Amino acid sequence: EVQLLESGGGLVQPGGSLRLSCAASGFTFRGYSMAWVRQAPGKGLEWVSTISPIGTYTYYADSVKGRFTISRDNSKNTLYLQMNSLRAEDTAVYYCAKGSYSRGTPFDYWGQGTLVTVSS
Amino acid sequence: EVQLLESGGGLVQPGGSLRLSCAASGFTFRGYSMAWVRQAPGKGLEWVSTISPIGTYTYYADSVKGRFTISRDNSKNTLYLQMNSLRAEDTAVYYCAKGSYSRGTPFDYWGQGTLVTVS
Repeated sequence: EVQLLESGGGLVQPGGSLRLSCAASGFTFRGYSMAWVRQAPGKGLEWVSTISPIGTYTYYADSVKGRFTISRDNSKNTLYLQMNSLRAEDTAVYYCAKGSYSRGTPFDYWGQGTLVTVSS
Repeated sequence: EVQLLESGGGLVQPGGSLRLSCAASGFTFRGYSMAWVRQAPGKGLEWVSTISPIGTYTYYADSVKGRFTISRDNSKNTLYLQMNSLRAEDTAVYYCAKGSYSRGTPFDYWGQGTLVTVS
């Protein structure tokens, strides 16, 4: 019943822009921190950004500061990642992540992934 | 250098049992928590269970607590998931995932997945 539905990936040249979206079902956004993580080809998962439940606080990996913006719309149950000044090294599958209050993990649900290709 | 390979998936009758395993390479296995996550048809990834480095602590999603048991054998770099009383809701690709101590990533690698269908 819990679902995180991603969209927005695509193919761009360096300097391009994309907006990822993550629509949620089966829980209400307001209660939870949300995050974006990404897996670059042949690498391990890397954290991108986290946003607090009401959006008061946002956090960014050093590699995306000033270029990416996380935001959320709690009445829409949707999480966003605005990606500007895209770099080849941003090429990755991007996942949204639902914050959790369980002691077994700080995030207990992830989207299905959307591919971001920055090339040429 | 991290690599994870799940085994044991298959077709299971409703109410049946199945044991999955996960073999790991490229890291000191006993140094990390490990987890199972699963992807049902049409959905994203759902956290299933976590086990601590030596197995002292285990944690479960509410919908599998009790009928699932996570365990590990650190000398063989292997993680296990015993699944009992399986139901249609459990149909999914099951992945094992390596824990991480890095900011914002509780897990940093996960495996190829093994498919379990309950019907």
